[PDB]
Amino acid sequence: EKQLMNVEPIHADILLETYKRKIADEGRPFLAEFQSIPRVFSKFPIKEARKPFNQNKNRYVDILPYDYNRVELSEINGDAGSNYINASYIDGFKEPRKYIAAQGPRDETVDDFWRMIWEQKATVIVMVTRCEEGNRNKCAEYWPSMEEGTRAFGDVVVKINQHKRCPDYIIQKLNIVNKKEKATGREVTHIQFTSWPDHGVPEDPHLLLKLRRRVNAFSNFFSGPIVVHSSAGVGRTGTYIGIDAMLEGLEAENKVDVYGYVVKLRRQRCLMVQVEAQYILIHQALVEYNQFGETEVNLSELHPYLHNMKKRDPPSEPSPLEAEFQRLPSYRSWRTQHIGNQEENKSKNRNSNVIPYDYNRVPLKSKYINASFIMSYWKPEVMIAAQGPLKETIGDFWQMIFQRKVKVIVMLTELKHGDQEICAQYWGEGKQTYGDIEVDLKDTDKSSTYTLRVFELRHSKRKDSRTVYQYQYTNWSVEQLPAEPKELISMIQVVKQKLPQKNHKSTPLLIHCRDGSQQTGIFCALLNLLESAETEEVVDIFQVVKALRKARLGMVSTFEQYQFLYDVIASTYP
Amino acid sequence: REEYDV
Repeated sequence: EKQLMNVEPIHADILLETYKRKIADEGRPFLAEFQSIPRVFSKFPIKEARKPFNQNKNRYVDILPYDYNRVELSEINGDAGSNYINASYIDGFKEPRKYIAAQGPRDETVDDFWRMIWEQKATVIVMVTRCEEGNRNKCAEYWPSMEEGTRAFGDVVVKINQHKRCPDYIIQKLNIVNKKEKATGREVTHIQFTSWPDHGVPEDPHLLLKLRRRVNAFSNFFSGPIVVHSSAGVGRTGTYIGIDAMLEGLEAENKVDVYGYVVKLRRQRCLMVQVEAQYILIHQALVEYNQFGETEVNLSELHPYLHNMKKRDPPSEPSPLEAEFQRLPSYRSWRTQHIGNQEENKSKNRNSNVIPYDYNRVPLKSKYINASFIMSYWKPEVMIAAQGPLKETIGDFWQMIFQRKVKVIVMLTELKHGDQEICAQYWGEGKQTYGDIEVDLKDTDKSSTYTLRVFELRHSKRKDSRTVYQYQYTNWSVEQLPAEPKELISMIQVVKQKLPQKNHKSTPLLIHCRDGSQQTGIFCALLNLLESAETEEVVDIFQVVKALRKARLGMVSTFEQYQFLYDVIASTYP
Repeated sequence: REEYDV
């Protein structure tokens, strides 16, 4: 072979830090570790992939399987070369042949692919790619559309039963059987991760840590291999295995020899983990699971988990939950926010140290307005979390709810406490007109809990008009947590039903309180935790707050609030 | 043809 290196298996603790130095100056210590691991491995003979009757069976002449671990198909008599398919056995942290790393089937290979799944008794396919990327084919669609209901490739009959469609992955529940062979059908689980770019990396490591938690959860009735394929089967797939394995390896020895495990992989299939970015990714995955761990109760076991999470037997100490809140970062000066700190703009902030990050501040097609873009459960949908308008910005405010096409506004504050103004009053009884836009409220409905106001907006661009709803919530001073939650909830429902839900930076919702973080964070949270409690019966309060804390400063910056989420999410699900 | 890694 060659002269690689000898890296020191990282121990749990120092992981966080090792990572830090390994990445200083655009991580050359990493670019080195990954640079030394050879593309292919000279020795290991690759004679069967190259054969002539198998040329068309490969997706890239660049990626061909070693001969000793190549997955084999029941040699069809006569038809020479029917034992070959582009796939390869891969070893985990122990289980030899735990996975099958395979090239995305070709339209001409689709039948040999479902043959491998039947002959290998695999009942867990993990697709980490998209059939179409950049207008080029990266993988044929080897499955029936929920419509066709059932399609049979060759002698293998595939029928889909369920089709769940989450934010990053789509989980399908199939039933396959060989009808030319009296034997009974098998339940297959197919996951497709769509938030992963070819040769690239996802957005947040937690996304990867995410589907891992969920493939480990799927049932493998035949102790068969786990099919992990992508386009060539080496890049994104190699990376996934990396994490899965190295995690076991951590949850096992509190150490991790990534370098080693990659080299070990690169010995079974060429170019596995094809990018420095994916290399650095695997580490981050470990550094973050290590750091914050697994925070994601299931609606099934919510009340149990939370109940003990809240108790601290030796009271001279905090509760486990408190532990959690403390592990939660607080990006204090996390990123650039100069825009918000200009001379004229410092008088455009109800609060000087609650300025939007330059990285997400709402442009004012550009001018300034203290409002932050917030990520929504369903990507790429986004909502604005701004501050109650200032007696002088009331004009800009409407420009924003008009330009970004807001449909519903949620005001969590009163117009003013005692004598001091907590917010201005962007609305009047008349036909208030701010700059190019003209508002005109048409209705004002007061309820024991909130108050709905229906405005009709326009410009000199008349004979059109957009109707804008505003829900103002009362029972909730910037202090006491929402008085009686059960109704805070009802609000969130009625509000939700007025916004569409069809899925152009045109954010439909807009939420605000004094600084747009104080109590606006609690809201945004609840929103996503609810939309997830519905679509997956699962809930990760920690991570949700971690992305908020990351979006604008000031949100859920107190244990009282953090814990609040837990409470409400729970009482509204027995 | 078509080289994966490019």
